[PDB]
Amino acid sequence: HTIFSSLEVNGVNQGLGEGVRVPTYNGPIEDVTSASIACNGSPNTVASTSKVITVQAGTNVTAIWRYMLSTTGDSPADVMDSSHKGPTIAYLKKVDNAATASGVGNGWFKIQQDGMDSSGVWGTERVINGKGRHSIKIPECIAPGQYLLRAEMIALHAASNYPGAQFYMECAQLNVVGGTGAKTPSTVSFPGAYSGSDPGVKISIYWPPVTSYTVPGPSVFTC
Ligand SMILES: *[C@@H]1O[C@H](CO)[C@@H](O[C@@H]2O[C@H](CO)[C@@H](O)[C@H](O)[C@H]2NC(C)=O)[C@H](O)[C@H]1NC(C)=O
Ligand SMILES: [Cu+2]
Repeated sequence: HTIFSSLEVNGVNQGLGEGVRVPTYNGPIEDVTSASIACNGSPNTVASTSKVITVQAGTNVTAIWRYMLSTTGDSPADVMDSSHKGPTIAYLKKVDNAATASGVGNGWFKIQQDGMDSSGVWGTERVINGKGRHSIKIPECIAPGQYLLRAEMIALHAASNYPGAQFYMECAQLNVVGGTGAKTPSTVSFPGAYSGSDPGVKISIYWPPVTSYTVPGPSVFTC
């Protein structure tokens, strides 16, 4: 249970819910086929925002994850429970209007992923125990204009069977400036990318203990 409530650019945070469609409840979407898998949604309620953050291509943004919108601290308990072990992912979608685009369907291409490392530490354990910071790279070769950043952190403490995995995600509104458009990513669709039978969704992380993890979705897009 957590929420990506605020995003940081030029080293400064843009504010709670400013440029980020946030849910009022920190509940996960468990039906990968449901339209809410893209940018959250029913049975949760997501608020709208009319702020499009101006980011210059090539630079990092950092998604701040928080146990609740009213959360004020940054301790491991203020981000998410320690049991919520799993990967952390980020996508981008080219839209005409980041302030109103739904974000459901084709157009998503992966840009960051942090699953299990050689030591066996999950990406969530670093966001939780790293003050909720989820650093993400904005490529330089994509085209400039409006975009939708979909940060995500999945928990697998009960994904032994499907339904079981817990998908937490919130989408941010961006305006990429300076992109050289020197490459066109091969995009996927949300819903459609994840499947209940994928090795990353359906998985028993304790019986037996896992050592290699397969982050769902496509490969990372690199210029
Ligand atoms: C910008 O974001 C990228 C990822 O989008 C960060 O790169 C990761 O950094 C961690 C921490 O050292 C490494 O463990 C990963 O291997 C890196 N992945 C990639 C693909 O580079 C990068 O550190 C961020 N930089 C800033 C300044 O925020
Ligand atoms: Cu939870």
